[PDB]
Amino acid sequence: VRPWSEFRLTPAEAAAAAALAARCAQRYDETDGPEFLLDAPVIAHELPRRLRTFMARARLDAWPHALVVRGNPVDDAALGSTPVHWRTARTPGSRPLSFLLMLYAGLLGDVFGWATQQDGRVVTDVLPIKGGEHTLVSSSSRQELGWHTEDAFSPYRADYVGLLSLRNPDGVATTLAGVPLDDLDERTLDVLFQERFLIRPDDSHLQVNNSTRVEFEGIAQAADRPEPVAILTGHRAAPHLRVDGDFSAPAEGDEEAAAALGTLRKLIDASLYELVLDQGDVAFIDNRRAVHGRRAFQPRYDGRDRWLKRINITRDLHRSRKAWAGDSRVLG
Ligand SMILES: N=C(N)NCC[C@H](O)[C@H](N)C(=O)O
Ligand SMILES: NC(=[NH2+])NCCC[C@H](N)C(=O)O
Ligand SMILES: [Fe+2]
Repeated sequence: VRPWSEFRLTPAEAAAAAALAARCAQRYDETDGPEFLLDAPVIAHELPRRLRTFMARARLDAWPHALVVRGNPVDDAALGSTPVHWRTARTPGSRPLSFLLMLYAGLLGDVFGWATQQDGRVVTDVLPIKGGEHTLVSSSSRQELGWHTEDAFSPYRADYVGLLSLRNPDGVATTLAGVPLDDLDERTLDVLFQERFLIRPDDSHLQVNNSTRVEFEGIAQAADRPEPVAILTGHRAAPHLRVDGDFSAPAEGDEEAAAALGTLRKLIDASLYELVLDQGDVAFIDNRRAVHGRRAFQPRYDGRDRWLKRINITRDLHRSRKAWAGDSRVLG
């Protein structure tokens, strides 16, 4: 038994999916281009039927923290070395796999990026950056990436975060936890449902973590003057979750809120579990049901470091209309 839902491709299914992604990579200039963004969800209809059935059904299940698809082939020789920075990470060897991620994602929802993260790319990169080992972003290594709701600070945060493992030779675990409903007392639960918490943008939205405009103003506003929000929403018997283990704080001087958040931190720490994304595995983490992070690891810096492609997915792009930054697919 697992807290996520898992699908394993047969070799024939995996080869068919790879061939579809390869054909897309031949026919379109880039994954993030307007043309492929529009076409991917319809092209995805040509993926193996058993996979389409899994994605359609598993998304509607009440319980999973993630949907995990195993068994996509990745040839390290074709892939080439792990890039030294996300800027240079759109390598030809990784290009078909980026298209593949986009196709799988298009079965689940509308993909988007952030003006203030990796130059507004929709398909982004997770890899260790030398000098960045002890940061709070996904290019860390030696310091554990603490558990978080992705883009907790924002009302426009993803419903699902997709991760495709290009390589992970040493088996470094992603971490996950759901709401600790078996342990939260009613009074604590009640407080977590009230708008008594602060949650600021994480460091990935800082200018220092993009390349050499206006959307950074909103990040500054969210950091300097966060509005109180709830941590839990929806059904008390199955809440949705919005929290950042580093950055969540109580509203100013609200000691009851503080106690509830402290209790939540302890209970999530105690229930955190591991999911290892081996080479070729894809996970779609349910960003309303679960927090996620990544274990500490010693980076290699020898060309074979752990490397993921990543994508944000919303069920409804129109929900973020306000934040459409001169187009609907890059937000700020
Ligand atoms: N480290 C914490 N607690 N939160 C922010 C980390 C996020 O995963 C961020 N989007 C990143 O990619 O670095
Ligand atoms: N949304 C679009 N305009 N799609 C068509 C773009 C052309 C692309 N090379 C193709 O194979 O179709
Ligand atoms: Fe994350």
